[PDB]
Amino acid sequence: PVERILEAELAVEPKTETYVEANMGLNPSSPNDPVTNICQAADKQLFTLVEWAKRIPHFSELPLDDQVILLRAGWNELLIASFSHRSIAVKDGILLATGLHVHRNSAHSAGVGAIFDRVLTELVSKMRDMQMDKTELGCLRAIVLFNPDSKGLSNPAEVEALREKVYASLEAYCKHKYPEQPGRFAKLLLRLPALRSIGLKCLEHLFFFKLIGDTPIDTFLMEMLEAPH
Amino acid sequence: PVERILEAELAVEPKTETYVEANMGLNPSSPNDPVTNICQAADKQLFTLVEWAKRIPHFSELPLDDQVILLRAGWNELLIASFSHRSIAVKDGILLATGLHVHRNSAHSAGVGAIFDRVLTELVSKMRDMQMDKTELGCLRAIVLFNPDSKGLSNPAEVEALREKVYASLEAYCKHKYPEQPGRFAKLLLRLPALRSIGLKCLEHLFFFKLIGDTPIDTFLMEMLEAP
Amino acid sequence: PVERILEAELAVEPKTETYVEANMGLNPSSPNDPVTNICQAADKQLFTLVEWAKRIPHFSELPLDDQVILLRAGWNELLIASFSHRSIAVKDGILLATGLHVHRNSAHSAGVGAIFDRVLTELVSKMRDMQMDKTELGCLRAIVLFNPDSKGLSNPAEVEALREKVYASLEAYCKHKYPEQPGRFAKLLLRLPALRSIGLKCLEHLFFFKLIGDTPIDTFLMEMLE
Amino acid sequence: PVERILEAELAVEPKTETYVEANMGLNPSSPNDPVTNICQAADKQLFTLVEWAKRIPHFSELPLDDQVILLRAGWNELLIASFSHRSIAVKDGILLATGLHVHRNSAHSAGVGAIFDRVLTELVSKMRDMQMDKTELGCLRAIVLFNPDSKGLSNPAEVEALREKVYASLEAYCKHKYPEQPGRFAKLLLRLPALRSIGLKCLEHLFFFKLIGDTPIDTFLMEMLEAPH
Repeated sequence: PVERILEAELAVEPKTETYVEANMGLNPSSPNDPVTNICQAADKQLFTLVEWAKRIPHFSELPLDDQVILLRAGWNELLIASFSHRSIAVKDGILLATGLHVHRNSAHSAGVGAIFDRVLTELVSKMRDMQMDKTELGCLRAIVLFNPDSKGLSNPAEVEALREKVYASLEAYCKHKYPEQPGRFAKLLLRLPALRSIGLKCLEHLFFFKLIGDTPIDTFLMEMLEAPH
Repeated sequence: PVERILEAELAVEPKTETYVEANMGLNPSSPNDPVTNICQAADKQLFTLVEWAKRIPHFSELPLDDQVILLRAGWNELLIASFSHRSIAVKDGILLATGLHVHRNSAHSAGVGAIFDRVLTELVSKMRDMQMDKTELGCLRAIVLFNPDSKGLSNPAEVEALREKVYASLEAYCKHKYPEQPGRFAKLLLRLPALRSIGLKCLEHLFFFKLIGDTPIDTFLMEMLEAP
Repeated sequence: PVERILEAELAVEPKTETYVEANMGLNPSSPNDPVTNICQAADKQLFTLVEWAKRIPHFSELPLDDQVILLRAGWNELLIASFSHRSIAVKDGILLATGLHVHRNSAHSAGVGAIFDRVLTELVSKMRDMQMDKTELGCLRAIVLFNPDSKGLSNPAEVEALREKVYASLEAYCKHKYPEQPGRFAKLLLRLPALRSIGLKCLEHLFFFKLIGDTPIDTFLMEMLE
Repeated sequence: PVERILEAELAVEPKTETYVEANMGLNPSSPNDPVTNICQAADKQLFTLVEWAKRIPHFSELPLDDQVILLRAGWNELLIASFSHRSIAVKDGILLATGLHVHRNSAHSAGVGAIFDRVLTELVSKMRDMQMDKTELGCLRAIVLFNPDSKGLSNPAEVEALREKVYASLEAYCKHKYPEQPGRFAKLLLRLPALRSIGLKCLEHLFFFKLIGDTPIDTFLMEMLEAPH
């Protein structure tokens, strides 16, 4: 339950060295080729997401096609929830997995300032105000993952049952850990609608593409444009 | 107090005649004019909605500017939650205030079939299976109304405080009305994201406008350039 | 005849009373019911667009259903081309047909300032810098009305021909009235792409609805909540 | 030189070895990991797009930033215009590499049959019936590239002037090649609105991506899920 979901969060997402461009990236790879480079980044990021989902109790016991369904259904929300929580530490933009700080101005220059500000006000500041811990973020994500509304599921009910085991545990965790905050559980769950709407706006705006591709592309462009004809 | 909110939903709880007048045709307004009809409603729904919110404990105690900003940020989801709960008594269809019925066939023909089915499977069907009652519906809508993420409001904190009062009361209501089902509170709260996304999709794809159909457009459009 | 299109332009022109009847209430308005008032305004504006198209040469000679198609296909861009040209008189906002002047920051109302800014820079500001007259505007609108790409048309070629006649007149006019601007014609035509994209944005953000509705609605709401 | 435009257009058009080889499968890359194909094909496309733009008179004499801006603002319409013109060769379809490609069925099963209809109807067919040659096409793309409305440009009027030079030459070209068609010039310019809207629709619905299908997506995820837990 709770302890295995918090271990899932901690397992794939940290290492004081990774937040300094892992696999050497900071000192390796060195941005040069456009689309392939960014496609590799996305691949790396999604995979981390999968390794995490696989550590969620019972996720792997589900039919393979359902696991795929759930992943296509919640990947964007799962991602935004992770970097939003990670960002409570700063009051500017957002911190990425590599510990890199994406400042507010970068996103307004990229043309996604409005959606970026929603992330900041509706998720980051809200998470900061209630000091949402990793156990709690982990549970919300597991809840998002087990989305029984996903289309094509061979057995929505089983997914619904997995969802309830997680939230029944989130509530027990909260009441036991923060008894002085009787409405905390509801509060955590009530950040889900915001995540839902911001999630959709990020897709229509190609938010993730710009986040990992805009720089690599500008660099390649300015490089090729000034290069010898 | 929510039976003053449930009374707010009962002080407008679609009577009897209103349903037999449209679910038959024994209503005036002569169904000859289309524009006149669809607009009579909406204005009526907007009216009921405002009276509803005014009955919500503490709503009127917020600054005026904050009240309208809350009503216009939530009118869409508030309306959707209502006709979804009301359609529980129908299969693969939706019931509006006047007893007007719209079947999923119309939605698909009009191009908004996917969203219409999300309402049926993510909202209606779910409300049906857990037998969500009117009190709980009243609390979810009030929670929706007290949206602290709303842009431009002068005091998000005050709004989220009123929001907490409502969900805390709802939780109490669930624990005592349905003690045998410990996860009912969370379940109710977990329908909210569906409501959020369905709402955005309904706005994006002009849900309501499209349900009207195109023939009523071509009709008086042909009328303007085919006068006599 | 480029004048027959310029005449249809002035007749249906936003007149005077049409602006004083709405930007006032000189028409049993004073405003009471919100949504109904908004639909009436729409109906009103839509109708004038229909009176205009009928005065455009040959439009009424096209099969009824195709006419409807062309109308549904272009109403959005026709209204925008209209208020954008009319907005040339003002300095930082868009002047509507109902006489109502909607400013920038005031319009933005934390909702649709982005596409509102596009109308100013891409359309309004451009029409001013080149000072396109009503005749040129009228022709551009006829060209937009006669859109041969409209889905469903029974006879595209015929609409295409109607379109050609119009821009052939517009080109002639331009070379005659602005002899020093060889490229004025193409410059007029190169505004249509912007018109196209803005038209689509104005549909996903209910630009019109909000533009002629947030006031009646905020009024209503304020009385109700009192 | 309107030739420097057409020459720029001809020196970038796909050969006959990329149309034949891919047609039967005489090309490398070995279709086994169709994750590389789209990225590599993307890199290739972006590369040749820049080469082409640099060959457009006066483009490089523009500010670096403005050069980047215009390319980012138009790459989309620029690509659509090329394949649409390339599709004149295929019977009621779109061309990409492998022999005669996509037809309405694929587009239909992919859920983008309607925008496919627009592409054939508003671009391909129209280009065919009036026989738009490669010189007119090059000029159209250049006009598109020199988009004065692009956001961020340091000096819009400069770009507007470069656009005027291009269309003035296109008009001269039309007058000479088709004297009997006085309205040809206007006709060519009037295809731009279609390009504009079709371009937006292709972006918003990710036309090409969907055309490839969602089975490769399910497969690539499946691969992640089957990775050593």
